[PDB]
Amino acid sequence: YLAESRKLAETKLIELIDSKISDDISIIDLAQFLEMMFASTLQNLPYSVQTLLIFREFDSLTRQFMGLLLHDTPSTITHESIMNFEVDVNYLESIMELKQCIELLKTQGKDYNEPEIRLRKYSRIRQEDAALLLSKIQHFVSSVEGANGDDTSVMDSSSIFNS
Repeated sequence: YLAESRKLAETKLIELIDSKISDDISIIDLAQFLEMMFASTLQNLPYSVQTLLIFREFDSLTRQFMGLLLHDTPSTITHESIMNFEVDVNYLESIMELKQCIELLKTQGKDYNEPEIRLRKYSRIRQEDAALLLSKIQHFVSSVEGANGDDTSVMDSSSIFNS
């Protein structure tokens, strides 16, 4: 029964601290929230299963930050904003498979191969991060400072190659 409470303990703390910090430098502050919660407090005990919660929570924060960058990206992408996603997701690649969401999207993705290679060549995350790279996020990266175009090479192959 104590094992059941330990499993449910790591479970409810996993979803708790997971969705707690679920809501650049703010993700680096979330990586500093990954410092204070995981890499300082939880690192003392778990060089184990926080190593599993490097997958079960933190690559589930690359799955969760994946789908956060893959739901529908309104205006958080540009030549600086998605370059700040390199300060978020390629900074999540600072440690070994989390180079996903800043790949093939960080440079104001609004091209045919930026959308279609945001689907087929922005991998290690889910492939919903093309419509949230060049369909919402190139009418929205085109709506962002450092615009690159609301193309149908962007929006059509981003809403088509992904979906």
